[PDB]
Amino acid sequence: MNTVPFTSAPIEVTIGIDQYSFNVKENQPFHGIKDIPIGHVHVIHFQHADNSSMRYGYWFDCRMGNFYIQYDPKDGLYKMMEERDGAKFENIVHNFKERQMMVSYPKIDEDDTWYNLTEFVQMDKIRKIVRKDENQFSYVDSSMTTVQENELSDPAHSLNYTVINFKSREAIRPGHEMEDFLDKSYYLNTVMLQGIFKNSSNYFGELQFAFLNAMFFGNYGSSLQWHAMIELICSSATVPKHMLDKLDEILYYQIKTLPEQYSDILLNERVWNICLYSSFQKNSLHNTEKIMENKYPELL
Amino acid sequence: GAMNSSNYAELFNNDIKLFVDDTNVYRVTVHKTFEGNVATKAINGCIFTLNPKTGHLFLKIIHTSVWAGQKRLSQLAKWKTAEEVSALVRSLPKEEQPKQIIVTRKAMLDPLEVHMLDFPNIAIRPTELRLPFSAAMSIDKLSDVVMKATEPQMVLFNIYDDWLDRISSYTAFSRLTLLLRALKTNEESAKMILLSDPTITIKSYHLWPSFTDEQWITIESQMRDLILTEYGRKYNV
Ligand SMILES: Cn1c(=O)oc2cc(N)ccc21
Repeated sequence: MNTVPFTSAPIEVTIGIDQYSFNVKENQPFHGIKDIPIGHVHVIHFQHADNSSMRYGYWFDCRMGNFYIQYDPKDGLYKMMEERDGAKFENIVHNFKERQMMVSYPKIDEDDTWYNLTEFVQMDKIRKIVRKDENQFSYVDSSMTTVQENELSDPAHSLNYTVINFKSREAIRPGHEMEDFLDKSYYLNTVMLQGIFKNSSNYFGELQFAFLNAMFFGNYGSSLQWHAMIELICSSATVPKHMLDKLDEILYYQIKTLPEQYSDILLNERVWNICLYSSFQKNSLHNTEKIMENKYPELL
Repeated sequence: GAMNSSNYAELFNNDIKLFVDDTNVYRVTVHKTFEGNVATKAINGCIFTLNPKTGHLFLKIIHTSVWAGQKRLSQLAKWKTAEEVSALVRSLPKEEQPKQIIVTRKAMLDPLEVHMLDFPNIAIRPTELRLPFSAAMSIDKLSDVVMKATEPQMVLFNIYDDWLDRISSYTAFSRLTLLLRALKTNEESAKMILLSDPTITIKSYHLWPSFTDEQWITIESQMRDLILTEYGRKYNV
């Protein structure tokens, strides 16, 4: 169990860690979060009491170093930083714990939600989507645009998701125009799985990271990317059976975890109705279909 | 964007563009079988690809053989249309290739777009107009060449005959849509109007009768009256 201390909390802010969140008052004596489960990625994220715009946050993995938070009054936000001095860091953490000024990552032992939502997400892959290689953690926010969004401006701050476009040469073999547009199996399996992602665990990991970025930051281009990756699978006649079964679990926990009041902008009517009811894979998502009908029958 | 009443004059500017109409590509008769069930039999069809500026009709004839052993024919019709239109553009010298292609039915957009991926600078547009090009098979000579064909075949016709020697493209296109609109709403009366006077003949290399200017006015007037009457009948106004 690892710790992320905070130097101070000088401004009122709602702090999130994974699917949990805590309200923190201006200059309240908050000095970090402890008992963070090791073995998964995590995200710590912020929304200032004064500006409900710009949700922002940091992906990290505690095995990659000792990380802490410090408010920067020039740039006006909570920044993640790395402490390289192991002993200076154990010292801060121990002293803060002794004074009991740290909240406890509040995991119910029966709960596999965070695992289920990050099964395939790997910190090394995140850092390739969010390129900033001086840091071992990754900053995302509400307003960052994707590479594909930029093609239709500042590349250093972009989400370098894998570009998927159903009406492109990459997706359509000459001479199989109608075939490949109606049955995307060759874009999925040959182009994307074998060619670019190499295996389905990287595909699934990008899908999961996209969803989480849409949920926690309302990042609109992440939501687009998440829908695109679902639709490519659902629109393929030929999908490995191991992938369909896992997809059904993956989507189930995403729909399960989504705030009820956000289903209107985060859920794309066309994609979901096509995947669950018209696509090749209409019958292969029983768990995702049952939870979608019992929780959001309006959208459908 | 979409083509509509407002941007209508754009058809006649000097940017090359083609209309594509797919209505007559896949044509069937419906009949009963020995056991009483219903069956379709396909007849030859065609793609109606027209430059509204010159009046050049690239009439691609769709032989029934293309359907042999295929399923979901009405969906395939749209792809076969897109394939043939794309092959026509590739066959044309660069200076002749269109800058726009305007599809009369929106279902053609994705098939054409996918077939034209090699032509990123050709814009594929829908339209809000209710153009009468389905009535093209009411033009005797076009219907005849389609019906007689024994193989796939492209046939080139000027749908304006020689009108452009005397009138503008704008006027020519409006005459053409008036004639086709009439043929669509009441073929029998429309055709009666065009051939009544046996002294007005159709040139061998033409589709319509050789009316003088004043006779076209009388004709155009008779076609208007036809269209308006049929509306009253349809709706009881
Ligand atoms: C010169 N010309 C004509 O009058 O009718 C044509 C049709 C086609 N497609 C190509 C050329 C012509």
